[PDB]
Amino acid sequence: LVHVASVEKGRSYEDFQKVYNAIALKLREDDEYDNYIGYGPVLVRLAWHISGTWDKHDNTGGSYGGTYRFKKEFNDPSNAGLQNGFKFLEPIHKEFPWISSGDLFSLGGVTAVQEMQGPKIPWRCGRVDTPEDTTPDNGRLPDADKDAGYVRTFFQRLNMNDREVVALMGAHALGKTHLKNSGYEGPGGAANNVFTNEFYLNLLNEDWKLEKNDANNEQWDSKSGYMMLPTDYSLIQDPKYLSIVKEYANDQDKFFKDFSKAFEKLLEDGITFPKDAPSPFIFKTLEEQGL
Ligand code: HEM
Ligand SMILES: Cc1csc(C)[n+]1C
Repeated sequence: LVHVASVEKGRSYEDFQKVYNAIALKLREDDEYDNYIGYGPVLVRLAWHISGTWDKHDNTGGSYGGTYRFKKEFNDPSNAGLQNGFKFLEPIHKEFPWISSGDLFSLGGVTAVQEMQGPKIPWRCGRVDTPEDTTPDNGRLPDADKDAGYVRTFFQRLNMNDREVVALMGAHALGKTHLKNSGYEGPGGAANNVFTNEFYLNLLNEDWKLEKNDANNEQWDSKSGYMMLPTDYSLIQDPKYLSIVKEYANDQDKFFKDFSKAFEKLLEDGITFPKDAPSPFIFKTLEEQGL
């Protein structure tokens, strides 16, 4: 496969900035979801799960085809709970029927991070919806019950190296795990709907205790009321990953700069951009626009 980026016919920066402004205004408004966490966390988890099916060996999966819209990917056990992020974005797709599904699912993630006080993420338009038979089979998304060796081997299929993997995993400060979705339960820190380096600081400063939860799965619990997954806890058990965790814990700006670069790379894997294509757009936040 080659997947060439094609701009939605006739659309420019200001059209996309209107879809972003509409996702951000609805984030402001539906602030009660999941005990007042808001939809920001499930929207960046939707943007990474539609991108994480990519396989570098044959160019299949990835964000291009917007295939989550199909039953097979939608009903994938690893995608339980993302139906909430889909339902949120659906009125917005009726308001802007011209934007592709992959472009909308991925911009939902960019909007959520920037509106949660994260770094600016450059975003590129051009994904094209593809047929139901291009939909990737289930089982390409990662297990939580595993170690640092599995994590490194997994992220190599998306050719993400160590620093990219540690920066990307910093998004687990956001939101929480839910027992009925994944068999895990609990938050990862205090500020779980503001984007900060808190995941790293909690992983270095809490007194973590291994326990089984109500689903019979193990997780790392702390006195404070926080939890970490086995794969999260892996980042301080591996010596290469641990020097990077310490770097981000001492420097949130370096974390922002590296998360920005890696999240964009994750959203654009498997897509060729012609050089006639527009440069990546930097969207303004509501606040920047006075809205
Ligand atoms: C080895 C990698 C990863 C594994 C095994 C993993 C696993 C999980 C699991 C089990 C949950 C809880 C789901 C639930 O019960 O609702 C979760 C939540 C979440 N994940 Fe990951 N994750 C990984 C990588 C990432 C990456 C790379 C991102 C983002 C760049 C990400 C973002 C999120 C977000 C934001 C949540 C919170 C969702 C919410 O509050 O509803 N994860 N993850
Ligand atoms: C720590 C962690 C891993 S997945 C998730 C949601 N949290 C809060």
